[PDB]
Amino acid sequence: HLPLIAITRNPVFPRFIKIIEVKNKKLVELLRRKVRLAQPYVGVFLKRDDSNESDVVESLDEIFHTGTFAQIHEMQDLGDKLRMIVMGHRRVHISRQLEMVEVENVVHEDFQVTEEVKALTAEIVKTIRDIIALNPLYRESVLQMMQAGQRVVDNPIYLSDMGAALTGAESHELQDVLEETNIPKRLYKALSLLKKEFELSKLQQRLGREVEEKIKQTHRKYLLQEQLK
Amino acid sequence: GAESHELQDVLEETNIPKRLYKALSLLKKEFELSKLQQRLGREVEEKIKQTHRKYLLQEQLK
Amino acid sequence: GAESHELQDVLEETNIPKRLYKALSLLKKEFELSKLQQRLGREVEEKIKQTHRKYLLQEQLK
Amino acid sequence: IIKKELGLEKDDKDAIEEKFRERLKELVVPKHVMDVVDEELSKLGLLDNHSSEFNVTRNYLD
Repeated sequence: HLPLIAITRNPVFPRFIKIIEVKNKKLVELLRRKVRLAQPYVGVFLKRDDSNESDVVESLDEIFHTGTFAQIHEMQDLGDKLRMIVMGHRRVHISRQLEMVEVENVVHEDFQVTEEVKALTAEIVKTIRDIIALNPLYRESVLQMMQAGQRVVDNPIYLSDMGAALTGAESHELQDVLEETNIPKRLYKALSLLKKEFELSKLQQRLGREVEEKIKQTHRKYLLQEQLK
Repeated sequence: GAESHELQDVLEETNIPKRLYKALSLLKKEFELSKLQQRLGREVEEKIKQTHRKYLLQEQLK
Repeated sequence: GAESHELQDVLEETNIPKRLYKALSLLKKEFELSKLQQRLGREVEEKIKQTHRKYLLQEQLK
Repeated sequence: IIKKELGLEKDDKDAIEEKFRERLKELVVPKHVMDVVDEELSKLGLLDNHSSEFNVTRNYLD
């Protein structure tokens, strides 16, 4: 029974640490009000296309129905007066946000043949490795700490959500992954996003190296005219 | 990448030729599985590449 | 890279140490030639970068 | 380079050289003027676009 939190272009990927700093201070009073609660909590969501600050307060339909309830960890306000640490703990999909009623309906349908499925997971991490090998985004220490071979992958769905989170795909693509219910479908969508970003980065780096080669060839052509000199 | 069960199965055989044959069969099976996964990934990446290069140009503009 | 005449002179030599020493001398002479070849271009580079550094200090003060 | 991937350049297949060559292509023209035009076009190609010499050459050719 809490008002929608102004996301303000802060997509909080599941189980991934994020920080939200909204200019509006009303959220500061909202947070202070829930300090007294022995179980402080906050619900993150995702805004729809054509983000509008006014529409959020005036209309509650702009934010998608899917959401992520999380537990407040600490309040800092080092630089700004509003700075909340948000993570992903409980994923939910509201039947009708306008009408709150929430059902922790976490669909994790899996086959009983848990032998060949992990192979695909392996492929996933391989691509992820390649990405961090060619487009370093985050420290590999998370990779070393979290290894599939250690059997510590208790919830592979969260690991796939990590893999999709590291992707540079738009918020709409992650929304379209979330709406997918079948596990293979969401996995394949995330892998397609991984291939997409891989192609983007490969084209970018190919172009950059070609440009540097062209510049050095221009300098060497200056040298070859220095041969006339 | 064979599972530990396959490793134990290979270790079971006593005669050298039989264990070698089983290891070769395991290698062929794993290679076939890897090739199938690679072909599926190639299919997926070509399907994504079916997206007109206009999107690449728009991202370059951005 | 010695001329054909130098190779002919080397082959003319029958004593092994004579031909070995002649080949070594020819090798070092040819390497001196090639070193001059490449050093002249490296000096092109050296002069260009020295001029760039001088004009870079001029740019700093300017 | 992004322009090369997608940009205004490389469109309409229009060049000053070719434009002037086609403009005169329909004119019954002598040869001395032809060689003068060839020299002017060679200079224009040599001359950089931003140079005032280039603008004077372009005006004379026009």
